[PDB]
Amino acid sequence: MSAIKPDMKIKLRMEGNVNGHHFVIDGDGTGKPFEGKQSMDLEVKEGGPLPFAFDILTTAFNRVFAKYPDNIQDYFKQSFPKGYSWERSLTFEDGGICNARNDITMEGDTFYNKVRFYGTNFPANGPVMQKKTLKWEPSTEKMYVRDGVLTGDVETALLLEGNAHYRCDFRTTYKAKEKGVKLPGAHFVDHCIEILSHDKDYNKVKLYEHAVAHSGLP
Repeated sequence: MSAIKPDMKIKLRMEGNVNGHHFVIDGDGTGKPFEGKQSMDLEVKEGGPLPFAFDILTTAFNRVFAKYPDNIQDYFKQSFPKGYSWERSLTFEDGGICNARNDITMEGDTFYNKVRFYGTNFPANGPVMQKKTLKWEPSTEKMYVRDGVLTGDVETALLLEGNAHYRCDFRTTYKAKEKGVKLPGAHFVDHCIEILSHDKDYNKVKLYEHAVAHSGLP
């Protein structure tokens, strides 16, 4: 039936640079692709303690972990075993900009993730470089096709200390490695990403995400 098992492993390395600060971060986790649920342990291996809010990274740490109903084409599960890639722009309300990419493959029971994350133009006094973020709010990703490429848009925000939000707009493009994987119709994916636990300087983080695809109806 499926290259994708009900329980899968996740292995990840991210390398990147934010405002000139270099880092390498590993991840090891598990998830339930058909339930839309994943968790992982992250550990900063180089560049810790990170001089910027860990939260900006967390959506870069795989839409295979989204619960798809039968009446929406599941591009991500159909991309396996060969896998798929994504590229994402993040634009923050104070001029901070990030570009991230993940190349996702599958070896047996495990998704492998080659993640890159680059950010620049964050103000030194802003909540990212001052580490004032608390969490991402739950969000809805709008999926559609633009110029033949599956595209997801998110308009979201980070909650900050002090009853304030910090707006970010995401655009992600998604591409199957196999030629011929059919594009889906437009739809939504509801997301909620959470840091479940952390150590003092976020050198160790446990991250969870729940995602469900839907058409806007009950």
